[PDB]
Amino acid sequence: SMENFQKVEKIGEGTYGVVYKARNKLTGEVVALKKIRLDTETEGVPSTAIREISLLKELNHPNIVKLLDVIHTENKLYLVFEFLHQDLKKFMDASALTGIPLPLIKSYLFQLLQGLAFCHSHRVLHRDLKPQNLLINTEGAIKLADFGLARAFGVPVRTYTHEVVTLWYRAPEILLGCKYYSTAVDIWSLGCIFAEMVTRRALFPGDSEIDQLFRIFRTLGTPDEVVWPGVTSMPDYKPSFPKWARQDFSKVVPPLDEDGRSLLSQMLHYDPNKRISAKAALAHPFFQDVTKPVPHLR
Amino acid sequence: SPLPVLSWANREEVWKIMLNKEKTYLRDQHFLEQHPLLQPKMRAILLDWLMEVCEVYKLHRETFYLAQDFFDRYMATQENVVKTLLQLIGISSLFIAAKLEEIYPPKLHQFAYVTDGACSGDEILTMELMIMKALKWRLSPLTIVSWLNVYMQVAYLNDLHEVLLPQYPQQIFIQIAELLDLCVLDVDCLEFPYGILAASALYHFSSSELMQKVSGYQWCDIENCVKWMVPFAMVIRETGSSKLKHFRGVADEDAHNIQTHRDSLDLLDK
Repeated sequence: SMENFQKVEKIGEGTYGVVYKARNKLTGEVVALKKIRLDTETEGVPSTAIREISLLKELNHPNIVKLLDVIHTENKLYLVFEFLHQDLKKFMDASALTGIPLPLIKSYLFQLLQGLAFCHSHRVLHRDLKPQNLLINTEGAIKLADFGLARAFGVPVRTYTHEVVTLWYRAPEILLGCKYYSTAVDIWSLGCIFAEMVTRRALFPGDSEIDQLFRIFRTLGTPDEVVWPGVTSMPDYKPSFPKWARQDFSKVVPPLDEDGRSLLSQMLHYDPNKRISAKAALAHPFFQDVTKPVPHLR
Repeated sequence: SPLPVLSWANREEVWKIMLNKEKTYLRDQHFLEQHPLLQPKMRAILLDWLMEVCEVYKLHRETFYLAQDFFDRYMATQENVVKTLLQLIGISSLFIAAKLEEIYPPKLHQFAYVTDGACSGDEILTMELMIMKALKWRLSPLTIVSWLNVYMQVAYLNDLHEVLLPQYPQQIFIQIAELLDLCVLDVDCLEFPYGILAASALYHFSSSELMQKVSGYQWCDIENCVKWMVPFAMVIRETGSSKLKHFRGVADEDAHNIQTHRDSLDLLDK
């Protein structure tokens, strides 16, 4: 329970409560607490908290923020998590004049893809990957955080919540109103994040759904039935969209080599059926000076 | 290894985690021994009523099966429950499940309302917390019907090997689900792994070769279950199967996922 923690600092707030940095009195251990005030809630334990708790109870991985405990202490529900230093947004902003060194960018992407490969193999869509939900420590680790918008997916999927992912990081199959979306949506967000680490500028910083789509179209070229079977039959496709040609990645992401460009290009494939998986991304040559394949059994 | 090569992960890995989650989610066929004042037909009456509320609210089969599972697992952690506490524990398992599973679940006052006065919002609130803490917040099982979902997808797999895009006949799925809904009403189903129940039901509507190809179980994995299922299959076969329904406000491509209710209690006597 709650006696032995003390709140050091308020570090966040959302619809369903407040986040604190907290410290254990003579253990020295620091944690993040999400505090839900149940007396304030009209449907109890918000659906987002039930999902965040249940999902993270079964997702233990070095690159996934650990849920350490859940404490019910009357009128209140506390989720206790490992505390991490900061936020990839804040780290990117602090590094914006200097650049994040390429080897660190590569390390961070590799670790993000390991944590995401893990979610996806356990049938969990994150659905809110953006730099502020990627937490870093002082030892070079990075981790997926804030599973408040995640959900278990079935095989096959069915229609899920449409209002998903922060705009800048939102995949075109969501923006074009597809009946179904899958794991491909999280890879899209990471491909946006990768380029953002490289350029120190958000790749597609839209201010509305249609501006977002047009930003994507102008960079990657307006999709058609050849690159993306079915686009023209999607609920929010319009024949009137302008027909932009794909921009060469040499100009989109100048610091990147051929491997980096190839990876990034596979992460931003229009067609969710062709967009690279987190697992296949790990085997990409970009990560040769990082990793090796495990022996293949037939 | 019923799964195809996956576009999102390692099929060996995915299937193994699926198999292994099935082994952290413990079920107990004799759990009502802990509740001497209860009888198996109370459990079936309770579960049957939940199926009917699900249909009234057009909740998904996955939400009924979550609620069924939370209920059975909760009761195994508990010791002396009385008939009159059942409706609270059941509608509260349903409330958790609907918040987890639905885009727009019924509101708490709607779950109070459907008990016709017997449970208040405040009581459902108290009870969901008791249920979740007692389950140690393990609220992500692979239910009976999710396995049927998996199996049907593989059954109808193309040479374009995408398993995640729904691509099977709505009307046949409904017919196997209706057998499983009968079989969950009998508490001895809990002796067979959820994936076996779903395999055995599909077998009864098809064959051993289909069953085997879509759920990698050999026939001997299934044989015991198949034998137990026999009476239930026959009663269903005798009566004939239901027609796929339309539901107001629900997309037709989602219609087979809506939980339905028939007189399964009558059918359970035979």
